[PDB]
Amino acid sequence: ELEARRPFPERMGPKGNLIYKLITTTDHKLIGIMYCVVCFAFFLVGGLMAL
Amino acid sequence: GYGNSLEWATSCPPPRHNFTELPRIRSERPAFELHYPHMVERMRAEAHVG
Amino acid sequence: IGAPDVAFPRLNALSFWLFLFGALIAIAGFITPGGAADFGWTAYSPLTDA
Amino acid sequence: MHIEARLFEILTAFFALAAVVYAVLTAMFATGGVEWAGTTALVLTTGLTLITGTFFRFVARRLDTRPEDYEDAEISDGAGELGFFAPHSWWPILISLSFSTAAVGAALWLPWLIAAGVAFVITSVCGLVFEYYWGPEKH
Amino acid sequence: ELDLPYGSALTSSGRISAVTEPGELSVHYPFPTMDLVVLDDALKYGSRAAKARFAVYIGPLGADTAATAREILANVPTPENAVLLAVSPDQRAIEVVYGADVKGRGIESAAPLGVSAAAASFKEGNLIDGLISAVRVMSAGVSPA
Amino acid sequence: MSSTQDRSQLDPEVERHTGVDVEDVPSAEWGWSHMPIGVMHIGGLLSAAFLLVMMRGNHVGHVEDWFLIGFAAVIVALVGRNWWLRRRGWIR
Amino acid sequence: DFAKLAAAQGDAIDSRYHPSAAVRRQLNKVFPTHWSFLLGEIALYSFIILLLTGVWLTLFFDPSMAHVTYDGVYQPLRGVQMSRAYETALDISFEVRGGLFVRQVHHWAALMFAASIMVHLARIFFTGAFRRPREANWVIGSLLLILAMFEGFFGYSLPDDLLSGTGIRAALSGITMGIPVIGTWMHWALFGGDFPGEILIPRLYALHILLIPGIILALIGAHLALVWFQKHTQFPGPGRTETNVVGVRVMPVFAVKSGAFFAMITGVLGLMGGLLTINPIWNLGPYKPSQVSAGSQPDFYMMWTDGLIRLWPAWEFYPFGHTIPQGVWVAVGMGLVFALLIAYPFIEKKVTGDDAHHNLLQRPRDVPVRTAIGSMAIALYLLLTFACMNDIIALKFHISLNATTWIGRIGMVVLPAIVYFVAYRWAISLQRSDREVLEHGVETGIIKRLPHGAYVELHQPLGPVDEHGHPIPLEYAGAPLPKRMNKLGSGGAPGTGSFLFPDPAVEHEALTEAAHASEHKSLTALKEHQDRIHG
Amino acid sequence: MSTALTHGLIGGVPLVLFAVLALIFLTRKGPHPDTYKMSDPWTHAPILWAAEEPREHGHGGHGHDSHGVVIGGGASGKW
Amino acid sequence: MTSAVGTSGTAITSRVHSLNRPNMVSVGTIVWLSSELMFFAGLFAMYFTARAQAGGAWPPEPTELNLALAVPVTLVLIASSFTCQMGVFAAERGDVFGLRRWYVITFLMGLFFVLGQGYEYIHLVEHGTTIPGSAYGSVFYLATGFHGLHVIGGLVAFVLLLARTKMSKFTPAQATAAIVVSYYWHFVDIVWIALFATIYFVR
Ligand SMILES: CC(C)=CCC/C(C)=C/CC/C(C)=C/CC/C(C)=C/CC/C(C)=C/CC/C(C)=C/CC/C(C)=C/CC/C(C)=C/CC/C(C)=C/CC1=C(C)C(=O)c2ccccc2C1=O
Ligand SMILES: CC(C)=CCC/C(C)=C\CC/C(C)=C/CC/C(C)=C/CC/C(C)=C/CC/C(C)=C/CC/C(C)=C/CC/C(C)=C/CC/C(C)=C\CC1=C(C)C(=O)c2ccccc2C1=O
Ligand SMILES: CCCCCCCCCCCCCCCC(=O)O[C@H](COC(=O)CCCCCCC[C@@H](C)CCCCCCCCC)COP(=O)(O)O[C@H]1[C@H](O)[C@H](O)[C@H](O)[C@@H](O)[C@@H]1O
Ligand SMILES: CCCCCCCC/C=C\CCCCCCCC(=O)OC[C@H](COP(=O)(O)OCCN)OC(=O)CCCCCCCCCCCCCCC
Ligand code: HEM
Repeated sequence: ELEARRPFPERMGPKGNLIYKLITTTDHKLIGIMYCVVCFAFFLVGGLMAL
Repeated sequence: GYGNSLEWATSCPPPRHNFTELPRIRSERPAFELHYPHMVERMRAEAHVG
Repeated sequence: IGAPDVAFPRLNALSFWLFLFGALIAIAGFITPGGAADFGWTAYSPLTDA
Repeated sequence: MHIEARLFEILTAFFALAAVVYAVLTAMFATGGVEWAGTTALVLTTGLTLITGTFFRFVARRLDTRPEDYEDAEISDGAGELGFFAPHSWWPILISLSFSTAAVGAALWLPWLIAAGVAFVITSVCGLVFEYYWGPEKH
Repeated sequence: ELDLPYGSALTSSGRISAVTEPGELSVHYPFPTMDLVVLDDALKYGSRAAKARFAVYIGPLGADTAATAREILANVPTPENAVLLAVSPDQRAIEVVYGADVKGRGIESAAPLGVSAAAASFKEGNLIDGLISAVRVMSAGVSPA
Repeated sequence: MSSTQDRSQLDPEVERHTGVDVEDVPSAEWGWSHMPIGVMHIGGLLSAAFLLVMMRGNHVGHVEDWFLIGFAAVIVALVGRNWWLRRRGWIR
Repeated sequence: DFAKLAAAQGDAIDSRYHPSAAVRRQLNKVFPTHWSFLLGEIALYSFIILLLTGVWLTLFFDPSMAHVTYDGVYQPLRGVQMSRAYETALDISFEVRGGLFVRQVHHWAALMFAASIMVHLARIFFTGAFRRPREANWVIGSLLLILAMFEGFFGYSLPDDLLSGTGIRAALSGITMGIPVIGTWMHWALFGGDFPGEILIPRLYALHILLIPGIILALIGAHLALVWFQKHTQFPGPGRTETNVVGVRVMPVFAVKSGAFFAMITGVLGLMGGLLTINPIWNLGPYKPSQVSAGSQPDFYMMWTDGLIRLWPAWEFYPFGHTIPQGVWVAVGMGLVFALLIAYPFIEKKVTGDDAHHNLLQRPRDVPVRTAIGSMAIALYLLLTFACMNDIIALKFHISLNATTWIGRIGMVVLPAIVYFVAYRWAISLQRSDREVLEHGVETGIIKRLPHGAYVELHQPLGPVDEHGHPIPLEYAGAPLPKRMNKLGSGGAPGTGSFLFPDPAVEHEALTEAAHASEHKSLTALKEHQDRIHG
Repeated sequence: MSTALTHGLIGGVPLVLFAVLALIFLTRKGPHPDTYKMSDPWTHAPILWAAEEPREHGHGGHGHDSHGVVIGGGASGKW
Repeated sequence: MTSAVGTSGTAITSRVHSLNRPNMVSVGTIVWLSSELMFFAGLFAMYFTARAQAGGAWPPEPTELNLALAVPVTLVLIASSFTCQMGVFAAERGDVFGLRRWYVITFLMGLFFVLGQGYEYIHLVEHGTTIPGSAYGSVFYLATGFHGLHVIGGLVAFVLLLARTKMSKFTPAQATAAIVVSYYWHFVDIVWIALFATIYFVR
């Protein structure tokens, strides 16, 4: 009558599971996350210019 | 809570292919109807009052 | 919208990489000795010609 | 696809009106007659939306009311075989890299690099298109 | 049958689509995130050597503590090779249970050691630290099948 | 369906019982999969030291030295972060 | 009567000698049919082309520094003092029919020889074709690569030229003469005196037509004999074990395809010799110490040494009344590079501990640390190679020359680390992809489940399927997995008529049924052999 | 105007504002429940935690069946 | 692997059942072609601005259009569009080889159009007019040569689709691919009709 869950969710994940996804990513969700991270990196790069 | 737009009808990390289910889509708030069935009548009653 | 994926999911992957690499080669103007583009974002005609 | 077609029909109506009024008010009441840039751009964005809306209307008349278009459509109604959505593929990044090579070759006027980039673009587009059609190796 | 007090609905399939009010959380565990992470690290890879599913049950295990421990172990996904450490502070009780596949791998010898570590830490006043210490000791004791 | 499963018995010979595990590197038994972390830490530290040492040279320039400083600093920061996290058990 | 003549000649051969058993062994020898195993054959064929063109070139080349005024046919260099080597190279280019083509295809064959040696080295290193057995084969192959590098170095330096003579002055003279204890002595022994000594080109000609090519031929013979009698290793597969070679026999298939590959490789080399201009020595005036160009690069195989020279940060030491120039740094760097390359298999075995007799290759993904190290080394080599080209890179791609130099300097410690980390994680993620394919089947198009709106990719299991939908996961066997139903029996039977018109339905059905039967027969034969071996 | 003053202002006002806002916000009780004290009664619902450590046949639920609890020992303690 | 978990005879199939639903590939192609229309709109704007700013004699004295070579090429492009539509009909049927024949002759006629455009380019360059030579020359070359690049892209698409049909069995997926390639070719010939009417007749 009770569920066996983890004390905390997996923090990061096993070595070598994302690098190949990014190259071969075809899930819109992962691509959207790649957009957000990469786009935000350009925000910092472009924002540094304003400073 | 009280979310809508059908993206909240799935696990917070969405399953690959976004869904294991789909609720009855009736209005612009499928997830609100899914989570609060009692409001379904209310959302229609007060809709036009504005 | 309740869909599992975008219409052309290899295409949207190409769109991201075109964005990333297209963006980088624009930033690449800085590493050149002259620098990036002098003309403003608008890049008006006479100031932009060779 | 009635609403999908009607959206583009409305856009076509508005853009045609804008193109016509711009052309008239620029042929007369402008310093040098018709602008010939805004006029052409407005005419051909009217053409853009007109092509899209005409195709959507053709499809709407060709197809019976889909569950998606049908209000009061149950999930089971649309439940069935969705088509082939491409799984993981590393050809998009190669296409982007090839087009970036061609683009830098165009920027830095290097005809050799432009040719190499175009060859790589052809190769990578061929790879992407043939990805799910390259039959098993026949030895 | 009744779903959560508010906002949780049974869906077309078995899964229950639940909601939480915007300001509040879902896990509601009464432990620091870092200590929960440390315990998860233990259970996850400090037990990989044991190759036996290590489980922790902080809930109250009343009546016959041994038997309630037996059935909460049964509730573990793979009780065949599993080691469940149950702590009830409402009863100040520890109970460790093991699967049949977890036999003769040093588990039985490690049982008193793990329970002693847990008890020492608890009397010091650290439930989570005691759980981690017990998990570490038991994992060190247990040998892979 | 037109594919046959593969049976492989490669000769094995460290026994992999210490170091990396299949859960972390699925093909741990199939080849060299573990580089000691000390090796990578010392390599990063020596790379940073080499970058800093290249500042001493016959160049009147200064942006070169600043680039060396920045790259050495980020290398040392990464090495320190990794070492600290592993010391504490991959925390924070 | 060709059949009668062949039978009579066979009887004569088997009477004079008795080669029946040995010849049958050679013909029946089985060679794996993997494409990556033709990479060494590329180098072998390029070497053969090099020999054939080099004989022709030696028939016309005159090695000497004896000064001469051209008085030839090439007008832009007339009355200019030049060495006999340069004069006869110009004569080959202009006043000998097909001489320009022969020398161009020779140089292109040299470039392909180096490139294919490099690619073959990559293949063997990444697939682990050197451990326990074949480690000596790797060692002699490393010696062969070094010899090829220096052979090309002496080759493109053979026609005394402005570019190549400048390269000689840099490397052979400066590096040799900077070496602390014996540097000047080695320089004088090699050059018969000061740098422009009147024996350098004759000595290099000897070294390049007879001495070094003789050693290369001997080492290639040893290499091929070792590969022949230490049966070629193979990738893990259905019927492939550590105690068998699955492939095709020498006579019917392997021999014909190897000969055809040789034909195609020499065709590529000839096409490049025709269409692509290589080393226009006529453009590159005769060597004069006072003259120089801006390019000043060696061939791509020595480009990494030149890039090391460029990038290394001008560190010189001055002991008591002595100098230790920066040339010694690059010399020691090259020594370390070659020592590590030659001694890697022994280094790898000392580190890991594996001395087991390995006959089954391992996919580069299956060995993350070694593929990571190889990627790191290739990244460093590419960094050095482009550092040597920083001059033209800066010129064409508008980047300041100092910026390119310092990009190389910083990268040669940053880029190797980045590539190591990326390659390690990439290999592990390829392993993870293989495991996910094993445990879930191949991916396909999405389907919406009937009762509810669940979306499922509708995978296809690669093994026995459990009573319910999910399959029994398979165990990784060191062999590639099909990640596209494309490559399985799915949508692969187009009308077998022609490109423009169909064929009769009876013929098409016969052909496709026969092909399907052949595929079934091959797969069943592999399956039964695998079962017999492992049971 | 007062080059040093302007530099100090642009470098400090952001820092002062950041410090003030951090004192205001980062020093507020978070939504994470406070650590459970041993003295206090255990009010939270039962918490069973599992490692997810080993491989479990196939991910598919069906076919697992219920072989049995198959107990393999015991232990006890009272702090 | 009993038979297959995905009961499909093609590893790749139509992205949605097109009988009851819109063809996603066709929809995307139509939208992208509508965008390429705006690209050519920018080119047309350039040309029309140059025309407006010309001082009466829009084609300068050195330049002289060759209708003798411009009418055959546009007629050949119209014929190519007709043959492409015939190939589309073949693809709608299961006629793999009929589609291949129609698309091969379409590719040949498109290549003939490209070669004719190149010949007219060579003749024009010889007779003075050049991209740097004059504003008319430059706008004309930009417009018509970007269209020629689009035609070359269509030729590449044709050969690539034909290779795909060779390598895999004909299915609704390949039929739709042929349909969208034909949509691109029809768009190319339509923009060519516009460019011809503008450059040559309207001037
Ligand atoms: C030692 C060292 C590496 C110093 C750093 C200098 C350097 C190489 C910088 C990069 C060069 C580039 C890519 C310049 C373009 C501007 C730039 C930096 C843009 C941003 C780069 C970036 C991350 C872009 C994102 C997408 C991406 C990966 C784009 C890459 C684009 C390119 C140029 C790809 C090809 C790489 C390439 C060929 C670089 C030049 C290297 C060489 C040695 C070319 C040799 C070569 C030359 C030089 C000829 O002139 C020539 C003339 C006629 C026929 C043949 C050739 C020929 O083969
Ligand atoms: C203006 C001017 C002078 C122009 C000319 C340029 C010039 C100077 C020279 C080039 C001119 C020439 C002569 C070019 C052609 C070179 C040549 C001999 C090409 C042969 C290819 C050809 C014509 C094939 C025809 C198609 C056909 C029927 C092929 C099957 C029958 C044939 C020819 C089989 C040949 C088999 C073959 C390549 C034997 C090579 C012998 C050698 C050296 C090694 C054999 C060998 C091989 C090949 C391995 O791969 C191997 C792998 C692992 C372990 C051991 C071995 C091993 O021992
Ligand atoms: C199996 C072998 C296959 C090989 C096929 C061979 C291809 C043949 C190419 C075309 C014929 C060559 C004619 C020889 C006459 C000739 O040399 O060709 C020049 C052109 O040259 C250029 O620009 C480049 C033009 C672009 C097209 C050719 C590019 C081919 C490359 C891509 C093939 C090699 C592979 C390289 C891959 C690299 C990519 C890496 C990713 C043309 O004159 P021009 O243009 O005026 O030369 C200027 C001087 O005058 C002036 O001083 C000087 O300043 C310059 O401006 C010079 O250009
Ligand atoms: C472009 C890149 C540069 C070119 C790269 C090519 C050069 C070769 C590459 C890498 C060499 C370094 C490898 C890493 C060495 C590992 C060190 C260690 O800590 O030892 C652990 C091992 C595992 O033992 P285990 O029972 O599995 O226990 C698991 C414990 N966690 O022990 C041992 O057997 C071995 C101990 C001694 C090893 C000595 C190896 C080097 C010999 C001198 C050759 C020069 C090296 C040049 C380095 C660049
Ligand atoms: C073994 C590998 C060999 C390599 C990598 C190699 C490489 C080269 C290269 C790159 C050149 C420059 C050609 C030019 O600049 O036009 C050259 C020249 C030459 N090679 Fe070799 N070669 C090899 C073997 C041989 C052999 C076996 C011979 C004689 C049979 C030979 C004879 C010559 C001659 C005479 C020249 C001078 C041609 C000239 O000055 O244009 N080479 N070599």
